[PDB]
Amino acid sequence: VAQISPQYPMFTVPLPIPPVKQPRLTVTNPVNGQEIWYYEVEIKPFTHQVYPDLGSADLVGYDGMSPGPTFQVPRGVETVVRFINNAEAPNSVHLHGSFSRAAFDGWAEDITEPGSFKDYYYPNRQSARTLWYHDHAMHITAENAYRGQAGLYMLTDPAEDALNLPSGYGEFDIPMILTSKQYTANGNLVTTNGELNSFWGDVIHVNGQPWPFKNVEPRKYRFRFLDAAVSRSFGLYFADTDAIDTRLPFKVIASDSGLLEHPADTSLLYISMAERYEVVFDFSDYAGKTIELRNLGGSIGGIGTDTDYDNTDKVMRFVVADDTTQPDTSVVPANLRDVPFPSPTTNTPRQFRFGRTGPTWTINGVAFADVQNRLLANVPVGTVERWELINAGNTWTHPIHIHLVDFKVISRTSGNNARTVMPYESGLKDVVWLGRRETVVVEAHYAPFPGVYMFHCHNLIHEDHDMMAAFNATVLPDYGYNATVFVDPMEELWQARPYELGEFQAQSGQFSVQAVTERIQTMAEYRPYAAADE
Ligand SMILES: *[C@@H]1O[C@H](CO)[C@@H](O[C@@H]2O[C@H](CO)[C@@H](O[C@@H]3O[C@H](CO)[C@@H](O)[C@H](O[C@H]4O[C@H](CO)[C@@H](O)[C@H](O)[C@@H]4O)[C@@H]3O)[C@H](O)[C@H]2NC(C)=O)[C@H](O)[C@H]1NC(C)=O
Ligand SMILES: *[C@@H]1O[C@H](CO)[C@@H](O[C@@H]2O[C@H](CO)[C@@H](O)[C@H](O)[C@H]2NC(C)=O)[C@H](O)[C@H]1NC(C)=O
Ligand SMILES: [Cu+2]
Ligand SMILES: [Cu+2]
Ligand SMILES: [Cu+2]
Ligand SMILES: [Cu+2]
Repeated sequence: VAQISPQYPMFTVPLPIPPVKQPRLTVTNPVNGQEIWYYEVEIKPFTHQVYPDLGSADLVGYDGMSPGPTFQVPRGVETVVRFINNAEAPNSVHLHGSFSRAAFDGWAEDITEPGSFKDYYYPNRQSARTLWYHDHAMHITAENAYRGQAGLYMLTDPAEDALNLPSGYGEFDIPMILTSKQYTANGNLVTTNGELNSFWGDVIHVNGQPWPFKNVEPRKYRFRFLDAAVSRSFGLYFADTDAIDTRLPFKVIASDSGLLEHPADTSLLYISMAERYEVVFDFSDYAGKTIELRNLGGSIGGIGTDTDYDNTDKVMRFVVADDTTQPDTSVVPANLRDVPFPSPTTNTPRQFRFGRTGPTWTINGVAFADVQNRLLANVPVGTVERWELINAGNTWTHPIHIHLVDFKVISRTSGNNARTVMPYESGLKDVVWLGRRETVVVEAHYAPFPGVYMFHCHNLIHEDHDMMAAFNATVLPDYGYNATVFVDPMEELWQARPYELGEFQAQSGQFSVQAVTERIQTMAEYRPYAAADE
């Protein structure tokens, strides 16, 4: 249907690459003698001229940019990130794809008010994967993500580096953060505030830029796709501009949780909110061509309900040179890794229905605001469970996400007989798309940390109103590991703390080297991640 946002100069601005975030300090962990990387991120308002010939857009971002800066962290290095709110609304940071302790996971009520900060302690022990960090503040997650609070966090492993996949952040390893927004006639953002169904957006962005282009060489590139949109799901394909309907083959190498067992030969990639898929595209057969990255219409080929607009079939263009300046020394091995699947279980799947209760998006008829009723599952730590995720609706779709865990997709049924499990769903994931009338069974090891964790739809409008609940990964009282201080996301020890802006700007007082060092060493003594050792 007709674009609402102003006409945009399509494919004229280069694809921006978010800069890599550098830690301020390293602190010796007195428990293990290892260095903890300490980072400071300032959440603040800024403006950005998205439309060349109109006014600016008002944004609020990590370090006053959108997307947020990219973290690049090796497995085995613990990090602490001081997320400092210097904005106008509260925040809660979640590292999506990290088995963080409950009080470092971005529990929706575990907020930082403007003029406060929270220290988040991350383990960085899981399989190499594309994580992302984004806002999770109760009721305002959609608008906080939409106005710019999302960034990438790449967990690296030299074992993955030895596969010789296309490499170098911003060279042949390219972040592809997809959003879908709407703009006013003067080039400001249309707010998601007041939307209670879905905010589709009519302007497609990659790394914060509407409809960009990139100059590429005729060789293989790693693309790290993330759907960071509020409500738009995508069916991605690549096409020569000389045959814009003919899909070109590519390989999917990784899902949310890390590498597939084998690359999946693909010409169409379904990706819904919060899904990461890493793709290798080989431009070598397309020297001197223009390859358009496009998006399936028809509400993602009858799987979704998303509105299509005039230009939401277009994502970006790749202008391919006639030859490479350096040899392509990259490869996509037929065997990528042994995926660490959980044990199969014979236990009766739990059932969760994602539907509506009057006007509210609910799980089993419950809204996250309803403290009394929102704790829908108690699961002993170390248990494997199958969850049957049911979308009985034909007029909504729900990408479902479970915190803490990686899961295997066991089965999909479609009441429209549309599809089953996709080949790129063969590995481990943490989001799965319930298309129209879809039921998906996932199987997950509820390990290794006890605590209260969220699961929800990652359509942020649904999530905000109010399609989110909690599970408690439980332990017996003789279980050690300081569990009494790490099970409760609201534990006073880990709460946000007020700061003076001068202190921050001068790196004095509680931002002195002494104060940060004492704080992180005290945190480290509690040994939050010890139960994941080996
Ligand atoms: C999510 O799961 C966690 C467990 O993984 C759970 O935390 C547990 O809460 C229980 C119950 O509150 C705690 O056990 C209590 O400990 C205190 C202090 O030592 C005791 O006073 C309590 O004794 C009561 O129960 C006794 C019966 O055995 C009675 O004799 C007595 O009258 C008391 O009423 C009780 O044992 C336990 O320490 C925690 N466990 C951990 C590891 O923190 C948490 O509550 C769950 N979250 C939610 C929201 O459900
Ligand atoms: C649980 O957390 C406590 C508190 O940080 C840890 O105890 C500290 O350990 C070091 C080394 O023995 C001492 O120097 C500190 O004084 C301790 N503080 C207190 C008051 O005990 C404890 O080691 C942690 N336990 C586990 C199992 O991780
Ligand atoms: Cu998320
Ligand atoms: Cu998450
Ligand atoms: Cu939903
Ligand atoms: Cu979440």
